[PDB]
Amino acid sequence: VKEFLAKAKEDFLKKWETPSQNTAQLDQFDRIKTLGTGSFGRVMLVKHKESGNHYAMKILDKQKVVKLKQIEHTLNEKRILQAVNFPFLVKLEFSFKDNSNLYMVMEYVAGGEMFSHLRRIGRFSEPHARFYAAQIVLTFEYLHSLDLIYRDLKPENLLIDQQGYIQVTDFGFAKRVKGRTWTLCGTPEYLAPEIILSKGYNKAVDWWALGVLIYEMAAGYPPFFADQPIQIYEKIVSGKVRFPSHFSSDLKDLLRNLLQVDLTKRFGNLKNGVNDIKNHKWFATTDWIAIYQRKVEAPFIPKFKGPGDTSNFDDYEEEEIRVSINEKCGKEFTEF
Amino acid sequence: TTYADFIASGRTGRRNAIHD
Ligand SMILES: Nc1ncnc2c1ncn2[C@@H]1O[C@H](COP(=O)(O)OP(=O)(O)O)[C@@H](O)[C@H]1O
Ligand SMILES: [Mg+2]
Ligand SMILES: [Mg+2]
Repeated sequence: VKEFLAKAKEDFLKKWETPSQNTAQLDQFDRIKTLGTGSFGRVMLVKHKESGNHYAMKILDKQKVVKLKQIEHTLNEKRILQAVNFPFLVKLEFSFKDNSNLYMVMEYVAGGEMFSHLRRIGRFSEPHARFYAAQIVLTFEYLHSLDLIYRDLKPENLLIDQQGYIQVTDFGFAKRVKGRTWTLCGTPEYLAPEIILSKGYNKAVDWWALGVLIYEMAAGYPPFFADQPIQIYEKIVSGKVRFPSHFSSDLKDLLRNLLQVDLTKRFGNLKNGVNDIKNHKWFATTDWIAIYQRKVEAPFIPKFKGPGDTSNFDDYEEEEIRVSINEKCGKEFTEF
Repeated sequence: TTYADFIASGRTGRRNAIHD
């Protein structure tokens, strides 16, 4: 592993220092349908004219980005995305901007969000959960080795591809950082205690979030929930977790070590780093090399009927893309 | 049950981020 990661860090660094810009333009794509909306922008299914390929195009209204003070975050998202390269990471193909918007064109993952399948089916069996978990583990091992923190793990940001494997999307809150950071950002149910308590945090938060994900997948609901975010923070800070009867002994053991309020004891943040997790009982039957190579038998494979099929995504109110005649926020987004 | 309490809460749909 240390042999492989070393080569990855090199390609990453070259692109991190000298990012690509303006690799396409709006008129090369035919907008088809919205695949999803977010606190920030919308993602549409588009078709590239010259090639005929489908892509998912994320659209960001510059003015909205500014109002919400997400300038630096948007710049991180684009800079990081265009530099990373991993099997379980969504791939950025092109990126550009016009007078009103910022655009990121990625590979289209037609399998739908893990969110929809998880909520339709109820919950995933442990072997099923483990399959997904393993992919996130390797993914976090890659990201963290480059000094990156994800900060927004959740089923809504995980896509299922044609082979049944995961593709992590949305690097909205991703940040390259050595040492600690302080931004209060993420989704309430997934926030680590360090965040809520405003004490400065590191990579460790991603590991806690993995704990919430695994729990949500196996139980069918998150470990901490309520009707208002404030009530949720109280639960997370107390550290009181209750497990479903059907949860195996091994799973409960892993979880207790990931949902550990004391970041000096939290798995992933100890001396052996990612190995405490990989070597844990719950993952004993997991062949790590097999999953990285995608040679494993996917437990669930979504049904898609040809290219362009959006049947695995919910329908959304279509909204017309507006391009002002005047350039908006030119200086702020120069490097984009 | 916990499941019934979850399904009755107002947070079963797509959850949005919280920011600075
Ligand atoms: N590459 C992709 N392929 C297919 N659907 C995608 C892709 N990227 C995003 N989506 C859909 O768009 C939604 C929002 O994209 P995301 O980057 O997470 O937006 P935001 O940061 O505003 O939340 C996702 O939850 C998903 O349903
Ligand atoms: Mg998102
Ligand atoms: Mg986001």
